Amino acid sequence: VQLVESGGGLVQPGGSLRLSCAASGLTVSSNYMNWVRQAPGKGLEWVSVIYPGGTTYYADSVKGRFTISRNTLYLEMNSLRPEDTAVYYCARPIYGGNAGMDVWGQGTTVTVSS
Amino acid sequence: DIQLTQSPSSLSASVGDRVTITCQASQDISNYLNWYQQKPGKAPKLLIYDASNLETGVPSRFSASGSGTDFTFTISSLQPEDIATYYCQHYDDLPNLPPTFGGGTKV
Amino acid sequence: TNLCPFDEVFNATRFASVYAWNRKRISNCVADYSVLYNLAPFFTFKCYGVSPTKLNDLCFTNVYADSFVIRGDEVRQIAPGQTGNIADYNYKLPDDFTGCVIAWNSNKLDSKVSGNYNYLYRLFRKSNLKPFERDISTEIYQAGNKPCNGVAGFNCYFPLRSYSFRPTYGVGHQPYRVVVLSFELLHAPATVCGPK
Repeated sequence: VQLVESGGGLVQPGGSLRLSCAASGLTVSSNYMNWVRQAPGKGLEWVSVIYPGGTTYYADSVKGRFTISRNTLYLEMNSLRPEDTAVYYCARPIYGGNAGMDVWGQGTTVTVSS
Repeated sequence: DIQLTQSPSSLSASVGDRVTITCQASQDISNYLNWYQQKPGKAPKLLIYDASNLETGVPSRFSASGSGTDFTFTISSLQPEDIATYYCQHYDDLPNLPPTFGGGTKV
Repeated sequence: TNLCPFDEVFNATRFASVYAWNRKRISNCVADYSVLYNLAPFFTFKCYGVSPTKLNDLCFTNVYADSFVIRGDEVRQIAPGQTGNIADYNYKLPDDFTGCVIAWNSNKLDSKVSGNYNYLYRLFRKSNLKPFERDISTEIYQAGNKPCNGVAGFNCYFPLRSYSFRPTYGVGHQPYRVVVLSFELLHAPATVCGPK
């Protein structure tokens, strides 16, 4: 198994951005894809998850502003706030009792400059 | 929702002495416990997935077993190569309780 | 002389699991719909469409009854307009509904010292559940492009998993028993409604 990610960089606030977590070798159609972000020098957070069927659950901070699209995984932005940066991770967390589920991406970057 | 607190994070000790970490729960969780061992600059990898049971593929040098709402994890001896940071995790996505991560301890 | 056997549904030693729930038709009755509230202490009693007083007055043809066992916190998922794990792959409730839901605790009867591993539930599926169908067959579930071999290894799963109960858990995870009533639109002459 292997995961691949791409996209991310300079962007201005108030303008959307698109993250392409294009998966390879993993069936994105039926898997519990998950998004988690790691702030610089802070604790990890949870963002959103998807079921094999059409279903989306969102965290408290990102209120109705993130969108996740299901052989690739996509994420989109909307009026990106100043308090948003740092690395993002595509996760396939462990579900059930079997071992070997967890696979994670390498990393990305985002910054609001001018 | 559930709020998680941990033992003092800044723990450093000589080799051969057990190191103990405690994870506490706020809204009565039940054995929904993972221990994501992590290293600087790399993504975390699962180490303990369901309470007492250990992930297969690593030599049995870590002591972890518990239940209820307060959990303890112990290292019998810390080799220099095994220095890392360890987190606490409650896995779920049900509407009642969302998943959360702990503060994290650096060993 | 002929009353619906509500005692048979309410008093049964063994209850069906969530993924294989029972359905029982009811016809040709005069039945006390008001006996429930004083029958036994019931922790929850919630119904839709019709107020409690109009059940014995309005007169129906057929009655549908279902029953199963779920843990404490997931009672709220059995309602129109709600989504989740059970609501999507185990028991789907249609948009319109004229029935009632009754859920009561049964912690003492079933959970012994060793535990109850008989109950099951389904966790993995390929697509959502259509309203009002029932499934029992279980088989291998694949998550990879390669076709699944006989051995389920590293890409093939066992879709079913069970519960575990002890007397000393908290309030939220204690077992509960749920009974759902339903009603149906009619064109044949009615047969089941209140006594006088």
